[PDB]
Amino acid sequence: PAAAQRPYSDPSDPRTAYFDEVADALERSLKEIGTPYDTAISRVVVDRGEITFHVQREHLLDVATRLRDDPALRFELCLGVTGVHYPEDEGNELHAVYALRSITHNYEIRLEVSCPDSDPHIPSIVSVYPTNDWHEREAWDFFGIIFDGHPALT
Ligand SMILES: [Co+2]
Repeated sequence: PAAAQRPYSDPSDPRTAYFDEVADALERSLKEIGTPYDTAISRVVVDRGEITFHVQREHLLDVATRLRDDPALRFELCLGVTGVHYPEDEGNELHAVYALRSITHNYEIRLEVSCPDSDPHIPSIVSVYPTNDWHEREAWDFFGIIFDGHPALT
């Protein structure tokens, strides 16, 4: 899907109300720890009332940490990663989709990290969200995405 254009929030779809605010807050958190938003997030997509931040694997662990700990984000719930494979998407054929939810601020977003079949590694985020352990494990079983740092790999 094509890159969403600002504003991500749309008046006629309440479901998107907080998208621009969440996006801003995420840019701010990463600047604060010395990471340009554009270097960490490659693309934002808005489809059927859901926002997806396409995150670079290199920076997934930091983004996740910032999403959980920053008071302006506070995503406590990690619904569980899901794998998706695109044979025609050369160099980025293995994707992982993470639905996250913030009860505090009443937000919902998705992260989406990809990696090539030639180097199928995405960092585990069990350190941040323990719940994600089995989901990463299942993503590995079916797709072959190696979740570096996963408890089972020590
Ligand atoms: Co493949």
